[PDB]
Formats: sequence, C-alpha cells, structure tokens
Amino acid sequence: TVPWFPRTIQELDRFANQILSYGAELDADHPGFKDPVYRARRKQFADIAYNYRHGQPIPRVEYMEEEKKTWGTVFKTLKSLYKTHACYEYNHIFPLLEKYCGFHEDNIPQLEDVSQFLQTCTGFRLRPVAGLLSSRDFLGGLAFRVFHCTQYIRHGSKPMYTPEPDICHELLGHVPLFSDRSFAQFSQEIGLASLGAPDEYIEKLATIYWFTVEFGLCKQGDSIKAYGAGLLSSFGELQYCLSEKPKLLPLELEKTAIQNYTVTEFQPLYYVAESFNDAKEKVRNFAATIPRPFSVRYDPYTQRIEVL
Amino acid sequence: TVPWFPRTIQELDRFANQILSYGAELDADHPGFKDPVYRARRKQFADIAYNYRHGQPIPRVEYMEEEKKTWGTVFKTLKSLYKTHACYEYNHIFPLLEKYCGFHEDNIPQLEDVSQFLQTCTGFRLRPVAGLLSSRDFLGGLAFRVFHCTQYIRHGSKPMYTPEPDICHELLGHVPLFSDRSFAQFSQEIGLASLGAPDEYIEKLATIYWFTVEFGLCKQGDSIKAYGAGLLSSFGELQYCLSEKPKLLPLELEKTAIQNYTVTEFQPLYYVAESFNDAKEKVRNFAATIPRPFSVRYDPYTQRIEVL
Ligand SMILES: C[C@H](O)[C@H](O)[C@H]1CNc2nc(N)[nH]c(=O)c2N1
Ligand SMILES: C[C@H](O)[C@H](O)[C@H]1CNc2nc(N)[nH]c(=O)c2N1
Ligand SMILES: CCCC[C@H](N)C(=O)O
Ligand SMILES: CCCC[C@H](N)C(=O)O
Ligand SMILES: [Fe+2]
Ligand SMILES: [Fe+2]
Repeated sequence: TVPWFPRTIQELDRFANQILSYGAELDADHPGFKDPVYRARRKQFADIAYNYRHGQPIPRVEYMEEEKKTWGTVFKTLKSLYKTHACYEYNHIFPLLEKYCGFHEDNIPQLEDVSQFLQTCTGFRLRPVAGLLSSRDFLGGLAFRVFHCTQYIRHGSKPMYTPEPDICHELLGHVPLFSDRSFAQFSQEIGLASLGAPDEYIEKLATIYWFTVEFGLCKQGDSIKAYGAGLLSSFGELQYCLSEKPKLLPLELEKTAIQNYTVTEFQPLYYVAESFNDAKEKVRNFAATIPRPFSVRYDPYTQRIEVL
Repeated sequence: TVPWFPRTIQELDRFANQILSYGAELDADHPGFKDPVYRARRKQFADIAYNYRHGQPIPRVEYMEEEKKTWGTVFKTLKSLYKTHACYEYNHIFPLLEKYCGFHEDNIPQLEDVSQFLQTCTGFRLRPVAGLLSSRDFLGGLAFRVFHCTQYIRHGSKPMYTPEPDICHELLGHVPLFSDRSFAQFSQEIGLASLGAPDEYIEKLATIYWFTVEFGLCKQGDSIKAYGAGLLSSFGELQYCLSEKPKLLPLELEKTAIQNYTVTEFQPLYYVAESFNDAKEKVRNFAATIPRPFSVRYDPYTQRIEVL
C-alpha cells in the first residue's frame, strides 16, 4: 500500500516536528552535545521551529558571542578553501550570496532574509526545523521547493566538523546550489519522485543523495572539486576529501546506492563524478525509475500535488 | 521596434497608475459621474490604488450605506438571473465563492480576501487600480496571473448597468472564471502572447476579448447562455442579451475581430460560440498567431518573464 505524503505546502507541517539525529549524543569525540548550555540553546531554537507554521515569517534570532565566533571561524576558513577546493558552480554563486544575502564572516544570516533571497532566485523557501528530519520528509519537502533548514549552530569546541546539519551546513552547504535554477529544478524533481514511494527506494535514493549532493566529488577539467554540501560546510572534511587519505571511486549508482557510509566521522570513501552535470543527470535518471502505482504533478500556482 | 513590457511582477507597478475611461463623464444617460459625492468617493479609492505597491496586502475599506444597497440590489437580482441566463461553468463556481469567499447580498467582499481565495484556486491575485487600464496593460497583467481590479462601486442611481468596470463587474463578472483552473490558464496564455506585441495585434485581441470574455454568448445544449463578464455583472444587459432585441451571429474571429462595438450602451450585436470551450480554443489559437521577433516563457517560481 502507498504511504501518506503531503499534497499541499500546508501539509508539510504535519511532520515538521519529527526530529532525529545521527546518534552522537554519547560520542566521546563530540562532547559538545553533553554541554548543558549548548542543550539549552538547542531547546530555544527547537521551540521556535515547533511553534512555526506554514507561510509565517521566520523569527529573527540574536546569537551569542560564542556562536558568532564559530560562524566567523567556519566562514573565513571555508571561504579561503573554496578558492581551490570548491566546484566552479559553487564559487560562481557564493559571491552573489555575499553581496545580496549578507553572507559575511561578521554576520550570521537570518533565515527570513535567506528565504526571501532564495525565493527570488528559484522560488525555494526555508522552513525552520528543530533538527535532522527523516530522508522521506526532507526529500518530500523538496517537491514543493521547500528546504527544511536548521537555525542553531555547531558547538564552538569543534567548528571544523559536526555530524548534525547545523546552520553552517544548511547555509554554506545547501543554500548556494538551491539558488541555482538548474540545481533547484533538479532538487524538486527527485523530491517529486520520492512522494509516497516504498521505503526501500527512499533509503536507496537517500544513499545516492548522500554520495552526491552531500559528499560528492567531481572532475573539473583535469582536477577534482567538491560539490557535496557536507564537504562545503566542514573545513575539516573539505581538506581531507581532496587529500591522500580517503579512497576514491568512479560514480556508479548500482554500487554507490548499496555502498555503506558514516554519519559521525569523515567519509572513508568518496565517489567522483565525470562532472557536476553528469552527477545531476545520473541521480535524476535513477529517481525516475522509482516505481509507484501513480504519477505526480506539481502545480506551482496553487502549490498542490496532482495524483495521476 | 518592440514596445516595453514588464518582465517581473514588481514591474507591473510601472503602469498601475495609468487610468482611462470609456468617456461617459458627459453622458446625459450616465449622470452618476457628475455627482460630486460620487467623485469624492472615486478619489478615495484611487488614492489607495495609487499608494499600493506589489506584494502589499490590499487595504480593507468601509463602504457607505448607498454603496452597500447597490451591491445587494445588483447581487440579489443577478443571482436570480444566473439560474436561467448564466453558462454551466459559471453557475457551478458561484456557489463556492458564496461559501468560501463571502459572496453575499449583505456583504461586499474585501479584495484582500478575494485575492487570497483566488490564489489558492489558481494562483491568480488581485492588484487594486484606480480604474480602467489600457488593454495592453490589463492583458499584460494576465501573463503573471494578476488581475488589476477596481475597488469602487457604480452609482446607486443605475445599478442595472454602468460603462465602467466597477467592483460589481470585477467580482461578479471576472473573479468567478478566474477561479477556474482551465480559464485561468487560458487567461495567462493570451496575456503571455500580448507582451510586447505590436498595437495593431493588441487592439485586435482586445476586440476579440470584448466579444468573448466580456460580452460573449455560447450554446449549451439547445439553449444559449451568457459567459461574458460584462453581461454577468449587468442585470440590465443580462436580460437583454437573451431577448429578441439584440442581433446574434456565429462566432467567427475574422469577422468578430474587425467588428465594431459600444462601450457606453448595451451591445447591439453578440457573437454566439458553439460552446464555452470552443470560444476559449478559438481565442487561444488566434493569440498564438500574434507575430513578434521573440518568444516568451514565464517562470512561476520566480514570477519572471524569459525572453527567447
Ligand atoms: C535526504 C538526505 O537524508 C539529507 O541528508 C537530509 C536529511 N534530513 C535533513 N534535515 C534537516 N533539517 N536538514 C538537512 O539538511 C537534512 N538533510
Ligand atoms: C482587455 C480588455 O480591454 C478588458 O476590457 C480590460 C480593460 N481594462 C480593464 N481595467 C481594469 N481596471 N479592470 C478590467 O476589468 C479591465 N478590462
Ligand atoms: C549531513 C550534515 C553534515 C555536516 C558536516 N559534517 C559539517 O560539519 O558541516
Ligand atoms: C467593461 C465593463 C462592463 C460593465 C457592465 N456594463 C456592467 O454594468 O457591469
Ligand atoms: Fe545536508
Ligand atoms: Fe471586464
């Protein structure tokens, strides 16, 4: 039987409060989670996301000094690395975010402003959430060009890497490409294909998504660049992904989709795509093979799903 | 050379304040215009439209007793006539407007609520204007699914008919069909085809629009119904259009487009379409023949026109 899936933008609110994690709360390598002050902050951001409702303007927040320092450190360090580590597409968009969206080392962008910016770029919009959502829900959101974005920031003790999708990851890793017309359309396409699909196909898509959109590498001329949002938000893993430590393999969905991966440490293996465009094509083609007893059509004027 | 045309929703504001009229200010048959109290009211509604800007919420207004009585008289009388005079499509939608949009004889709908309603139905939205806009501008608006709507009401001395497109005409005549998916798409299509087109094609389209969308009649089974917004808002002309007085001719664009028409009195002649659907098809086909040194594509996610 077919699982329930949202058919309207307002319906996405149904699962908005269903949060998960990568299970690092007890990780001795990630002590930031045990920090009572840190937890108290997460609680504050969670409440905002819990009381939020579709359409509403995203509440502006006043970050603490620690959080501001973390952002600046992450920002300035990554900006330096992007010059030689990030793919062409990313580097061409980043300047625009800095000039028209307030992306600076001494300023944490407010989600409301980023959402307004994305809307004018590609119609994508932000939806604040307490934390990590399931792959089915997150992907479902993409169908309506909605990016469920966190608002809290990683613990200041380890800005180089965090397992969780904090604001740094959402803004520096995902937002840039969501502002691109082609990538935006690509994102919505796979999201549309996931609606009401069997979980065995959802998890498979999630794995493919992980090895491409999240931690993917691609050839650019005779060099290798990073385009995965998880690499682009971690100055620690960004250095590593192009070093001699990790293992590299050609991107092949049949193998990639069944490949194992870590969610609390640097990836031991990465898949290299012939090009950033070939990656999108490959993932798009697989998404179209996801079987289901029906077809879907999205009407942007009413923002509703049509089941055919 | 190609005339300027809006490429974004915000750009529509450029001509928003350019108002016209059907030149009845000196008509001895329409003395309501000379009424100083009436003029003072028009001035009030005009200022609201003049200070309005894209995106902004449409200001709510408090109508006077006279205006409320006029609406009730127009509403109750037309509702009675629709049962036997209005096309099937219209009568099927009207009930919904009454139940979900506040269309009642003892209540003049606020444009903000109507706009919100239309948006959920087909994505169409209202844009308050001081009065009659040129055909080029009005049609241009349709390209972005924007209906420039008046907010003032006809003079209470003659509720049966008015040359101007008052709120009664906008709400009772146009809104109903704009809430229909198929008609909405039809409207946007012709609007898209008008952008930057030579005026000789614009005026020709306007004439066709006048004899169909505004004062068109269509066969429904073995009977004849009215679907034109101008007939549906005038209980005076609604009675007349199906009487023995007017002259009827089969809808034929080649002749219709070059046919003369009045803008201050009941139409002496009407064109009958084989069906409400055939009318849409005919007008859509003609619109597609409008020549121009370029093609246009509308992106609903960014609400911008793409010149190809
Ligand atoms: C689809 C894939 O699982 C991806 O990693 C999703 C999972 N859930 C998420 N949840 C939130 N709030 N933010 C994200 O960026 C993601 N990433
Ligand atoms: C396109 C055709 O000219 C049509 O009659 C337009 C003209 N201008 C208009 N202007 C306003 N404000 N409202 C209308 O309904 C119309 N109708
Ligand atoms: C899926 C979230 C990945 C987050 C990434 N490890 C970072 O530190 O930004
Ligand atoms: C084009 C406006 C037509 C208005 C119509 N004559 C009416 O009285 O409602
Ligand atoms: Fe991510
Ligand atoms: Fe009209």
